[PDB]
Amino acid sequence: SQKNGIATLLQAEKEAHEIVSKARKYRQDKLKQAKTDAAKEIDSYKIQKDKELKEF
Amino acid sequence: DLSVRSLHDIVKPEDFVLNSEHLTTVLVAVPKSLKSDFEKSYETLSKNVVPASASV
Amino acid sequence: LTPNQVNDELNKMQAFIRKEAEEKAKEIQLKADQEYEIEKTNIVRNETNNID
Repeated sequence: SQKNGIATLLQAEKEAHEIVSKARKYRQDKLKQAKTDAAKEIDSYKIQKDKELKEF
Repeated sequence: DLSVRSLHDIVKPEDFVLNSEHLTTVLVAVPKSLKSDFEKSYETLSKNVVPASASV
Repeated sequence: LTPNQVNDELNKMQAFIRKEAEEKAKEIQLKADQEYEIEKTNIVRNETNNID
């Protein structure tokens, strides 16, 4: 019967949904990493500007 | 049994148990005449309606 | 049962089923990541403007 039909679909679609959830989690992690890198770059720019003011 | 309003008449499995998001994998019909006509209707629905699968 | 071929459902329930979510997963992992990078760049630009 459907022991290898809808039953195998219940694993194929399960893996597809797991991949969707993993992609969402990876997107969130990439968002966090990009925010951290942007904050580090902004801090570096602020430090460079402060160093320029101190040099002046 | 035909046009039965008692859902208990149908077993819990093979009744959209753990239904997938993109595939309900369940349908109920009560065709007239012999079961061969039902199979032909299932054969008619076996293409362009749902990927091939079996149900009781 | 019903009139149909034998063992012909080895890929009809997979290729047109799992891809319907795999394509969405790939599109999310691409577009959301790109939008997050753009938003991080904009936030960095605003913070750099304040620092400036």
